[PDB]
Amino acid sequence: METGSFTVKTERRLQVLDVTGKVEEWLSTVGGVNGLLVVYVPHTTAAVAVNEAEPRLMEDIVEFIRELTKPGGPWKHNLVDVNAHAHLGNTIIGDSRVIPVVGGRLSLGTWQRILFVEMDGPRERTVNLLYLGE
Amino acid sequence: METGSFTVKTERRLQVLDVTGKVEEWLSTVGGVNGLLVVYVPHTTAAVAVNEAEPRLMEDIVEFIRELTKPGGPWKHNLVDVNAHAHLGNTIIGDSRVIPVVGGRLSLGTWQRILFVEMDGPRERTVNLLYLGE
Amino acid sequence: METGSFTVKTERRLQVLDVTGKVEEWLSTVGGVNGLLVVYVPHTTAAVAVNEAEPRLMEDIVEFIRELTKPGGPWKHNLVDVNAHAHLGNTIIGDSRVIPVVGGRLSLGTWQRILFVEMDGPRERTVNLLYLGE
Repeated sequence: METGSFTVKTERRLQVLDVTGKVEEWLSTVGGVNGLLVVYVPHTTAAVAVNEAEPRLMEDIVEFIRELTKPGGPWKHNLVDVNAHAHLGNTIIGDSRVIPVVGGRLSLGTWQRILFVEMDGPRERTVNLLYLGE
Repeated sequence: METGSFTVKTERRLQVLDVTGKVEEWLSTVGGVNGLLVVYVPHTTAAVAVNEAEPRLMEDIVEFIRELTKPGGPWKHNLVDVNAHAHLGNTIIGDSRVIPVVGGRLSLGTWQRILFVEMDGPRERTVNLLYLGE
Repeated sequence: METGSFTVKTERRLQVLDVTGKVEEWLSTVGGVNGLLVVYVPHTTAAVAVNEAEPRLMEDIVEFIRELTKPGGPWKHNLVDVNAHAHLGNTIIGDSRVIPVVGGRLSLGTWQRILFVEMDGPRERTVNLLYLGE
């Protein structure tokens, strides 16, 4: 298997970023033909999702997250830190995605993209990558 | 590895369908004994989950989704299209699931089933399948 | 591949438990160096997530879940059983996680931990484990 990573500099507290490009980069630096790619982040207050990188939708995702997780809301973790909402967002969005690579083609749908979801920015974040296959 | 897919015709805007049968089908057409199966959909407005295929629960799942994602709600993606809620549902449900295959047995729990979650139907949808192992 | 499991005795209806220790245990009983570990639960009313095992945060996670899934709320599954909320929580948290093992190191972030999320306790639950690699 092959293994790699790249950084993602986020600019806002909540922000969705399309990192598909960097993933494919690494992936071609590996030249995998048939196998699985695992995209994952080692952060508990950031997540990764797969969906459409349409600007307005990306705004909606942040607002959707803000609504459900309540940044600054009545969370007991507030006694300890101020990012409770980010941890909560991470738990129902997820921190890793498995993506098949078939015949050299990263198996994403026509409108699917790899989105880094920052919930405690601005920070210099990391995305780790693992390729398992031929 | 082996690779396959099947279509799923959805009938309603929001609908949960049990597609366990078709997955096992393909899986036996492959005869995998020990390995991993990846069930994933290339759609950004549909998802896949694993849970109980009880009729009333399946209704509840749609209502749960409707409540959190607000179809037709105040989403900026509305300027572009009318399925913002579906994209949102997809992000916290997920578009792929990894399921171990051990000793020829698809490793699902007694009450676990593979559910296709349509949020922008009626459409002719696709489920892709990947088997990696011996 | 290697395969294993361990039980998790939950004490409350909703409860988050850090089971990282037991996973690493098994993992060393296997001595994997490079590969993937799949942590998954065969339950439809329990889930697994990866995040920080801070006590107050863990309380917040349960309250967050309680808020979104409404235990005892107006769910049609209520005609059949009383755990509708748990099924709902399971669908947007997930029942399996893939974790890379690189150079003998379980690839979790500094503050990431494997959390069992019980939503229909108290019960004697199971976590299944699969290691695929060298």
